Amino acid sequence: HWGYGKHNGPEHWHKDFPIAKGERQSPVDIDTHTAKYDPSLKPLSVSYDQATSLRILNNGHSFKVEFDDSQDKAVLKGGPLDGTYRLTQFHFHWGSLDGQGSEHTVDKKKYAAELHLVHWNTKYGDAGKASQQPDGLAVLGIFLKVGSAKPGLQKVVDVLDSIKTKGKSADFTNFDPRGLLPESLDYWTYPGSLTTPPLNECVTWIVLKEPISVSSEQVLKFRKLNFNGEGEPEELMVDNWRPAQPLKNRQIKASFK
Ligand SMILES: NS(=O)(=O)c1c(F)c(F)cc(F)c1N[C@H]1C=CCc2ccccc21
Ligand SMILES: [Zn+2]
Repeated sequence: HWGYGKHNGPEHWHKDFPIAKGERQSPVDIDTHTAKYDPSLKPLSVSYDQATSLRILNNGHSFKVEFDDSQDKAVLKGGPLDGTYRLTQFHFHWGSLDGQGSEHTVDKKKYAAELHLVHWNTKYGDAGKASQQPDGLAVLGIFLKVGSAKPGLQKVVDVLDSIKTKGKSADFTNFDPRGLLPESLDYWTYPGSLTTPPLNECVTWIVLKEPISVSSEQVLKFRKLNFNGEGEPEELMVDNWRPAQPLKNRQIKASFK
């Protein structure tokens, strides 16, 4: 199936998913000098007070912390968005080395990892229906650099040994995603896509300028995960990032400067 290697990684995805060569693919390099400050953008509103995490899950490509999105709870609005987008899950992409791992880049800089908080536009009723619309999803992307530990991340890291392998899940309740946010909500935004198959062109990307710091020990725990299932040869889950794709007609807008 698809994955991140030589014979099934990103340069192969187009054969099963021809939109991989589409007009609004993600991620992209954010050229900060070219991004246009847009004084009409609004502050983002990230309203995570009542978020209810349910499970954390390893799917063989990443791991994802899930939320109960059956009620008007943890919502993203404002910024570039029209309407209300409800948080459904977050996940990460990361590298084998601290010098790579992010999907987006900033003036060609790669971060050690990238957090994706995925939200769906409530006007489409479900995340699945939302994924068929060109304004269906909004992903808040946050870069991770290696330095001091992020305390709010540790509950996630400490459960990973219980989900080492593809298909494992754990009861993951009362996790507060506010502990994963940097101080500043300054951002870049552009229209793009899922970064994994099926690569749907359904995402408004909102990429925060300010990275969070995680410790070397925290990211080493991500790198102990496996892309295989239990009882299969160990494949470390590392380098699960799609490289930057052509910007094509698009303009990246800045909320700041
Ligand atoms: N970056 S991503 O393509 O993985 C992503 C998006 F860009 C997006 F807009 C919505 C998503 F749900 C996902 N990630 C999930 C895709 C399938 C299930 C799964 C399992 C674990 C981690 C993430 C995801
Ligand atoms: Zn992602």
